[PDB]
This record gives sequence, C-alpha cells and structure tokens, in this order.
Amino acid sequence: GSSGSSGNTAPSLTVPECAICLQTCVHPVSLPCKHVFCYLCVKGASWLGKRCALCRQEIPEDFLDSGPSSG
Ligand SMILES: [Zn+2]
Ligand SMILES: [Zn+2]
Repeated sequence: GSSGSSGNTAPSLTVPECAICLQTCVHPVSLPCKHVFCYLCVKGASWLGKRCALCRQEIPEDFLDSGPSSG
C-alpha cells in the first residue's frame, strides 16, 4: 500500500542550510518545531542528543524510528 512519504511539496528544487554544522543540509528533515536540519545532525550530532539545536524541541523516538523492522 502507501508507506513512505516525506516532505516533497516544495516551491523550489534545492537543498536548505543547516543550523548545527553550518553547511549545506545533506538531509533536510522537517522537524515538528518548524525547522530543518541534517537527518544525521538530528539523529545524533556531536553536541546534540535527540533534541533540536535551534529551539531544542524534544524529538519523539518515533520521528526517526517509525514502523516495524519488516513491513
Ligand atoms: Zn548539519
Ligand atoms: Zn527546532
């Protein structure tokens, strides 16, 4: 069925910047706090632990870990 939908609806076709490493966001992830960061910088950065860097909005484990191992 329908499984796997990410923020596609975009006014342009480019990659935004990051507010954690200060460089092109390799993986722009729309956080529940209305922000964008590298899927890696959010999953676990050097100075980050399951929490935004701009607003520090607690991120739910489900955010990254969604759905059972096997579908
Ligand atoms: Zn980053
Ligand atoms: Zn935030």
